[PDB]
Amino acid sequence: VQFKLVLVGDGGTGKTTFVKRHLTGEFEKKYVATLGVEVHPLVFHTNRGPIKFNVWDTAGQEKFGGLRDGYYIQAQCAIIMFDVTSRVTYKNVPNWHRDLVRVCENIPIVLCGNKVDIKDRKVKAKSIVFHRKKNLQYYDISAKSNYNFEKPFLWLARKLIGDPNLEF
Amino acid sequence: ELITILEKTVSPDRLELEAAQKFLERAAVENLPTFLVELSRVLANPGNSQVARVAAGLQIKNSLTSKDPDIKAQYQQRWLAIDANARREVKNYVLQTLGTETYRPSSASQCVAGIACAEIPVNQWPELIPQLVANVTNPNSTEHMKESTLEAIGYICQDIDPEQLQDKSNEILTAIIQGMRKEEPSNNVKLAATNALLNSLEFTKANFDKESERHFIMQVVCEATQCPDTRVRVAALQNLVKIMSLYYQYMETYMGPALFAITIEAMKSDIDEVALQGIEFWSNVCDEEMDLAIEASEAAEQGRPPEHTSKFYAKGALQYLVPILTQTLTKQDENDDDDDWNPCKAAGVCLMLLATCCEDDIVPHVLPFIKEHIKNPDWRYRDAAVMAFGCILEGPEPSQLKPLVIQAMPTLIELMKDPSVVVRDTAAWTVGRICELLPEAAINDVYLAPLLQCLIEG
Ligand SMILES: Nc1nc2c(ncn2[C@@H]2O[C@H](COP(=O)(O)OP(=O)(O)NP(=O)(O)O)[C@@H](O)[C@H]2O)c(=O)[nH]1
Ligand SMILES: [Mg+2]
Repeated sequence: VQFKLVLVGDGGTGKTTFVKRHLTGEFEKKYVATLGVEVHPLVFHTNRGPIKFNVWDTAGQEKFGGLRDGYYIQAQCAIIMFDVTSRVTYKNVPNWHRDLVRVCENIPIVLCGNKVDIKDRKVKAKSIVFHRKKNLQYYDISAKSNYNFEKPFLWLARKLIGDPNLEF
Repeated sequence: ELITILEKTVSPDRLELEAAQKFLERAAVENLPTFLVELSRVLANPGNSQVARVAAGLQIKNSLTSKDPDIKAQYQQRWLAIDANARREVKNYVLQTLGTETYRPSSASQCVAGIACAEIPVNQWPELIPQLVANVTNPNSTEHMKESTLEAIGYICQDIDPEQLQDKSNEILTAIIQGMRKEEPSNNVKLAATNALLNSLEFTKANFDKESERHFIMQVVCEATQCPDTRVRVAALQNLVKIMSLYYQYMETYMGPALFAITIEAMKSDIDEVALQGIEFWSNVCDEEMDLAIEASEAAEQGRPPEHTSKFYAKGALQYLVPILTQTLTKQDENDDDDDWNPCKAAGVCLMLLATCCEDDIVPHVLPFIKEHIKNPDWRYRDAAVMAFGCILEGPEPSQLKPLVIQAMPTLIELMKDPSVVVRDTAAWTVGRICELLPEAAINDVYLAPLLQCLIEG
């Protein structure tokens, strides 16, 4: 049981770091922009057997987009990432969402606010309202502190499998 | 071998994707006209796999636009510089694919919009809008034909500078309503049309200024909120939310004789996605009215309030919203998680927005429910009681907010040892919020302090 998951969001929001953390458990301190896309399978053990997410970690930098949109073909779910320490990354969220729905019909999409470990958040909870507008699931997240780091995948898994009782 | 490389775009091997990407970029540089004509042919052939058709469509679309306004301007120029006959070829194949894709979001629609944004402002595809309008209204048009072009129409309106397409807004709006109207048999078509309207709301600003047309748009939207299909209802409710945000000042004539009952009904729906929007409608009204209040807060001055006319819809619906919201705080399953974004969670957020929006009138409306269920044997109601209490601690002046000390506190402390973990966590949440408000009601030196101290351990 596997699903194509496309990870999108502005450059530097921590998409790659987030994936590596789940992959190796290591925290990437450097910022090395992703070129086009990097595909990594993530396996989660659940009370209903292992579930595999083929994560298409896309580039947030306009110049390194590669196929960009083309990576969404046959995606079955997605995670939209923005940086809680950067207001502009939350502002671009609607654009990432639009790109996703113009290619993917009715896939489960989770919105993630990353870097909540950082002292002062530039994008505070009260300002985050896009999920209410489009009925999306939202999560404060931190690839560094692992705060809620499995939540996005748990919600998607429950959504794809059709079992609200699925546990990791 | 173009189809072969387009087929590789879905492969997980970076080596395959890079090879495909390098091949596509080169072909574009080598001979853009032939590349786009061939890509459009792959797109048009219903014999091609979905991967091949979508990939071809996105290649074409990404040659005509960019998130970068300068790159986009250059791409649009690059296209316009292409041999007009070749472009006619791409345009023909693209339009001809509308209605031939067996998958829902179609890729030809994006191409149509990409080319439209470049050619319309220079007036070069005069046959576009008329053809699309006819595709929607033709009685013999298939459902796929209708969906495809409605998507395209919406994308065009969402993407071109308004100014360049106003000369045909009325004709565009007419097609969109036709696709939205009750008599339309397909829910997929109604959905595509309702989505097209939503993507086109900002583009229809001019039309919203025409009373007659404004009435017709609200007409079809409200009706769509009554469509049996859940997806159409949700999309229609989303239109009302967006309309309230973009056209707040025209809502008087519709609020009361229509919007109120529709949104109230949606909030009570057992279909979660529907209740969510019914709730968002009012949470959104609070956000808009809170602005009209920060705007109006201009005893700094420069004339009268800009164009502010907060009609305080929230204040007026408060008596009806609360009992619905507090009841919604009761909808929690044994498998629901504290932070799932569901009606229960949305109601809490809406309550708090009403709390700061109508800083006082809430207390009187919420207290009854708190007192009736703060000890209810059912944890859902018990939890709802505690949560509601905490949703009114932000707004009401601490003076009135002292009904936490006397009665609340003792029980709020006990509830933290409740058999139910949900109840416990919410109790803690509420108690924590009380610590933030206490200093506001500083009343009692060396008593406000020790309390905070003891409380802190909890
Ligand atoms: N403090 C903090 N830093 C984080 C967190 N997650 C990511 N970072 C940092 O943010 C920077 C960028 O992360 P990266 O994974 O490269 O982001 P990206 O979203 O993949 N960028 P791109 O789209 O260009 O490929 C790195 O310095 C990384 O260590 C987090 O939760 N907290
Ligand atoms: Mg990176």
